[PDB]
Formats: sequence, C-alpha cells, structure tokens
Amino acid sequence: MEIKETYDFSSIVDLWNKNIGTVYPMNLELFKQNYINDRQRKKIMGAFNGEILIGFVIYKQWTYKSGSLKPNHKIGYINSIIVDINFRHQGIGTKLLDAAEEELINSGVKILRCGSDTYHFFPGIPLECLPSEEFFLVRGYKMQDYFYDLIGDVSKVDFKKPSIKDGFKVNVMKPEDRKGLFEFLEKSFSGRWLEEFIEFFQVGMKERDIVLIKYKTSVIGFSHIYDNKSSFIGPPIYWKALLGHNYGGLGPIGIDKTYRKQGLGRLLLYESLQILKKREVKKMVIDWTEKDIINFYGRFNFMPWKAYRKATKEVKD
Amino acid sequence: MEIKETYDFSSIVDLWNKNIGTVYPMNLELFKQNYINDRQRKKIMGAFNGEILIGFVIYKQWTYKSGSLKPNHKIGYINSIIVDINFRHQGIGTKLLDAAEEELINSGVKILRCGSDTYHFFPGIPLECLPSEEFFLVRGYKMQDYFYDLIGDVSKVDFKKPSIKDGFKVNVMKPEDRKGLFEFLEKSFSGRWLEEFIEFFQVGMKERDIVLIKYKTSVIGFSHIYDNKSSFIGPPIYWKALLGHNYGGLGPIGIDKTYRKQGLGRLLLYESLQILKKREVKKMVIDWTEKDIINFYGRFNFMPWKAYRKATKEVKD
Ligand SMILES: CC(=O)SCCNC(=O)CCNC(=O)[C@H](O)C(C)(C)COP(=O)(O)OP(=O)(O)OC[C@H]1O[C@@H](n2cnc3c(N)ncnc32)[C@H](O)[C@@H]1OP(=O)(O)O
Ligand SMILES: CC(=O)SCCNC(=O)CCNC(=O)[C@H](O)C(C)(C)COP(=O)(O)OP(=O)(O)OC[C@H]1O[C@@H](n2cnc3c(N)ncnc32)[C@H](O)[C@@H]1OP(=O)(O)O
Repeated sequence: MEIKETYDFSSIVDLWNKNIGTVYPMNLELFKQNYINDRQRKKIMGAFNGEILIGFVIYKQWTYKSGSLKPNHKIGYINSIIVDINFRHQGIGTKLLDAAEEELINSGVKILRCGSDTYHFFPGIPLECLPSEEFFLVRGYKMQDYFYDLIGDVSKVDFKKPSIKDGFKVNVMKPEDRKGLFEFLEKSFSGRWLEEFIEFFQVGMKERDIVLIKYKTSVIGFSHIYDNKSSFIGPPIYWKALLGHNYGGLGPIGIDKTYRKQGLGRLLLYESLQILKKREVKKMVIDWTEKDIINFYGRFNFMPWKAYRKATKEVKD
Repeated sequence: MEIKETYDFSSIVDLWNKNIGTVYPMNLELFKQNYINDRQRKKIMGAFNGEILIGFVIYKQWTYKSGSLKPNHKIGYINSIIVDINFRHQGIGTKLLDAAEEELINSGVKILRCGSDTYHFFPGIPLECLPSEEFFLVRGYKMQDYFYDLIGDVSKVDFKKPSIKDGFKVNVMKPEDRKGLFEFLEKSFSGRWLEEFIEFFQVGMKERDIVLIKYKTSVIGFSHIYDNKSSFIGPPIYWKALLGHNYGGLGPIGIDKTYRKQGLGRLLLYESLQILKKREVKKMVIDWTEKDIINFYGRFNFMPWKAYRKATKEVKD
C-alpha cells in the first residue's frame, strides 16, 4: 500500500458512494464544484493498493480571507476521510490522517477541525458516521456539540402571514441592489457570509436566489433560497438526490441586529418560503442550524433531519 | 375544543403525514396493523375543533404478558402524540397528555415511557422530534440515552464469509423447526422476543422470514429478515416508503449465550444478508440498536440512520 496525492475525482466519488452514498449521495458535479472552487491551500491524499484507490483524505489550511476576516493560518480542516469498507481496521485511516496532519502542522496549523471548512461537505462529524467519533477521539480530537440540517415539505402546509407593521418590504433581489446588499453585509455579517456572497455570485448564484428585506430603501436582511433551477449547488441542496423532484432549500438568513426580535426574521422566512411554494418546491432543507434556533424554523413545519458533531484537535506544542 | 376518543384511522394518518410524514411516512396498512393487533389496554384520544381533528395521543397500559414475562401494570406508554402544526403552543398537547396520564395513573401506572411499547412506532423520542424533548421534560420525563435504526444498501458491497468451524449450520426456517425455535427462545430470549415470535406468526410472518443457526440439530440462534414480499410489516420496514424499490430489513438477531463471542453472530448476520442480497434487496434497515452494538453491523456497511431518545416519567406518590 502507498499513500500519495490523487485528483481522480471519479474514483474518489465512486468510493464515496459505495461506502456512504445511502445517506450522503455524491455526484461529480458537486464534488468538483466544491473541491475546485475552494481557494484555501488544499490537497487530496489517497491510499492505494497498486492501481486501486482504497481510501482518501481531503484537507485544507485557512490561507484565504473570509470577508473582512483575515485568514488564520493556525486553522486546518479535515474536509472528509473515507477508508473503503473492505479495508477497515488495518491502520489506513490512521496513516492518511497522520499524513494530512503532519503537513498542516509543518505549515503552521495548531487547531484541526472536522468539517466546517469553506466549500465543506459536512458542518461536523455526521451522526451517520457516529462510530468515527471514536477514531477522532483516539487521535486527540475533542467532541463538542451538534448542528442540524432541517427538512420540511413546503407543499403540504399553509401558513398565515406574520402581521406586517408598515414600512418593511420583502422582495427578490435585483442587480441594482448589489451595492446595498454588500454594505449591509460589511455592517452585520462581514465574515464568512460576506465572503460567500462574493464567491457565490462568481460561481452561478443569481439574483433570483436572494430575498431581501428593506425598511424604506435600506437593506435590513436577506435570505438565500434554492430550487432545481439554481446554478450553484449550495449546502441546502447538497443531498438533493434524497429530496425528490422539485427539491429546494434555504440558508443562510439574517436580519440587522438593531431590527431583531421584532418579528421581522419570521416575516422574511415566511415570504421566502411562499416564494419557494409558488416555485412548486416540495421537500427542502435548511442547513447547518444550531439547537437554540430550531423552533424558529419548526413553526413552519421543519424538523431536524441530519445531525453533525463539531470536533477539534489542539496540536500539542 | 373538545378532547374525546377517536378511531378515525384515516384522519389520524392524514394528520400524522401532514405533520411528520417527510421523515416518518405513515400508511393505513401499518397504522391499523399496529393499533388493532396490540393486546394491551389501549386508547386513542383526539382533540377536536368541531368536527376537525387537530391532534391525538395513543397510549397503553402493560396488561398482557410478554413471553414468560408477566405484564407489569405499573408501566404505561405514550405510543405517539401529535398536535397539528397550525394549532401549536395553545396547550392542546398538554391537555391530551394530561388526559392519557390521568387515566393510566388511575389504573395503577407509576412509570410512563415514551414509545418502546409493543407494536410501537418509535423506540423512543425521535431525533426529528428533538424539540418535543423539552415538552416531555416540562412534564416530568427524564431523558436517557439513545437507540438507532441503521441503514445499508446490500447490493453495493460484497463480503467474504467468516471462516466456518465445522458443525454450525445456517438456514432458513421450516415448519418442523417451530418447536426447537420456541424451546431455544424460552431458554435464551423468553421475554418480548418470544412473545413477538408467537404473535408475529399469528399476523403473517412466514418461515421464509426466519434464518436459523444450529450446532448439529440444536437451534442456537436466529434472525428475522424482511423484504417486499413479507406479509407482516415489522419494525425494520416501517419506513419502507423511504427505502425505495426492493427494500428490506433485519432484526432481531440472537445467539445462545454459551455460544457468544466465537464469531457465530457474525456468521449468522453474514448469511442472513446474503439471503437478502439473493432476494435482490437493496436498501434495508436494522431497527432499534444500542450504541455499543453498532460496529457489529457497521462491518457490513450499515450506518446509523435514525436516532431515538429513551425517556421515562416516574409518577409521584
Ligand atoms: C470529517 C469527516 O470526514 S467525518 C466522517 C468520517 N468518515 C467516516 O465515517 C466514513 C466511514 N468510516 C471510515 O471510512 C473509517 O471507519 C474511518 C476512516 C473512520 C477509519 O478508518 P480505518 O482505516 O478503519 O481506521 P484505523 O484502522 O486507522 O483505526 C484506528 C483506530 O481508530 C479507532 N477506530 C476506528 N474505527 C472505529 C470504529 N468504527 N469504532 C471504534 N473505534 C474505531 C480504533 O481504536 C482503531 O484501532 P483498532 O483497529 O486497533 O480498533
Ligand atoms: C412518544 C412520542 O410521540 S415522541 C414524538 C412527539 N411528537 C412530536 O414531536 C410531533 C410534533 N410536535 C408536536 O406535535 C407538538 O409540538 C407537541 C405534541 C410536542 C406539543 O404540542 P403543543 O400543543 O404545541 O404543546 P403545548 O402547547 O401543550 O406546550 C406546553 C409547553 O411545552 C413546552 N414545549 C412545547 N413545544 C415545545 C418546543 N417545540 N420547544 C420547547 N418547548 C416546547 C413549552 O414549555 C410549552 O409552553 P409554551 O407554549 O408556554 O412555551
């Protein structure tokens, strides 16, 4: 067996699907979108039996800015790691992760995270991969708390509009709104979300995927919505092969801090979901939510669907 | 609004699906099988707005034997409870559960369990219903640990046979094996599992759904397997609408204690899964597993799919 770099995406995707595809179905379109577009220092290492790929690890160092956030070179990520099911418990996963970690560490990394990277596949260790928690624990990762993707079928329920105090307008974005959107982001959400807006417009997000809320003419919040015509495969629709025909998604969503807890986020979510409903969306997902926010969406009949554990390894000096 | 008994199964099923059907799709066949066949003292109470059902609770007292286990009348169950999404946070769930609990309590109940009943729909509070944990906590239920349904696609992987020491034979059950199976159950698994064997043969399980392992002629273990020709809808195939065409399932599985940790359970599981594979099964589920046993199945490419929390309320004297 040899560990060496591989950019054979079909082989990686095939191995991904054979092992975990029941619950994380992968397609080449998504895999290449996410791997190729990522701007961090990144590598894929494979484990090989002759010509046969039997496992891989994908890993990154935070070397490229996030909005107004400087990159912190102290931080590295394990985007994913899979050993083929016919080759488990032979030390291959260990050797893969030792190779990744040793490189990151030589390049200045002191904090290693499971998923949560830019262009992630996972917010954390998936619940369907719960046995791997013990793998990471054995290597010095600490387990933390959970994030959730939520699922709902927007065609099955009707809701009544939160009562609209006047002045607040909710509408799909137009091109001329881009400046006002960016200025609102630098103000309120100027890290990863700002960066995602910049990058996602570069990889095929269109104005029709964005809903804006304004008080008068000031942009005071936004959501991003997905359906089967979106060009960019964003996190809400990663696992679209599980979601049937007329799938969709939503996230992120945000409201200017000085406008919070007045019912406006609820109005924004209400209007976003009506748009999707009118687009004939059925099953849809809200990705990467915290526990304490579930009920916000749960009022609209969303339920936790997938769970992920944050996990972090602090490198010893 | 009125609370009163209802046996309008279509209405109950329709409400079930509108609210939670994305993740627990229900059909009338399953709902009636499970409700009607249950032998415990049982009731369904509904919450009504005039003629419209807006919520229900299904509850049971343990009044009928389980194998060699006497029924313990101290124990009651909440099989399920759903308030319609348009009527939440109005106290309806509270009134439903107060009605159920007050009855059980008058009839001698001192321990109340969330799911886990005979003919259950849930081993515990589903993860997709995680927000309800707070509902139960507010009412005095304590949250305990988790059980898991596992999912795997048996058509995607090949495995090699655990090395067979001679004497041990693994085969589908025949009619003449029923005595030896029962005698082995009274010995090794004489509670709920014995009872399930008795009852499940009464509701359409056939010899083809049972795999036996024998040393010589003594039955030393069994599994129960499911495919799309099974007559009985058992727990592994409850949520078959999520599992596609050629769905299947497995569970329970057991080996005589004096034969454990010798590789025989693995052989039994191996052979059971080959049978399913040859039956052309694809996606299949192993229901209601504990954490510490996941890796047993995980060797065969099964992954946690759904999670449920045990929860129990001790009634105050
Ligand atoms: C950020 C993310 O990518 S999260 C997703 C993680 N990936 C997955 O869950 C995909 C499916 N699982 C896998 O691909 C593999 O099981 C891996 C990658 C987790 C581990 O690969 P392997 O080649 O089996 O691991 P390796 O043989 O190096 O195991 C090292 C030790 O880790 C621990 N370990 C590994 N797997 C397990 C397990 N399933 N349960 C408990 N402990 C485990 C053990 O101590 C093991 O030593 P042992 O074999 O002496 O018991
Ligand atoms: C064994 C099983 O059946 S497990 C599955 C449980 N069922 C479900 O999860 C199905 C979907 N959910 C529901 O049907 C409902 O949300 C129910 C049945 C859990 C609760 O019904 P309701 O009619 O909303 O509950 P009710 O209004 O009586 O709530 C009482 C209190 O419980 C607590 N509670 C209820 N729902 C929630 C929630 N989603 N998050 C936090 N606390 C809650 C609150 O303290 C609430 O008081 P408040 O309204 O003053 O905050």
